[PDB]
Amino acid sequence: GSSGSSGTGVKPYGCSQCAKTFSLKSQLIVHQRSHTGVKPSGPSSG
Ligand SMILES: [Zn+2]
Repeated sequence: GSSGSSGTGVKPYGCSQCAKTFSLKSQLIVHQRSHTGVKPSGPSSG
């Protein structure tokens, strides 16, 4: 089996793009700078 839904608790600093949260703002402020910029392979003649 797998444990879960055991007691509520939602950190104040959480990311929307993903389901990853953090306790320290510094961690988020920096993390947020991950869902932007570098893009995955796309155009061949680009
Ligand atoms: Zn994120």
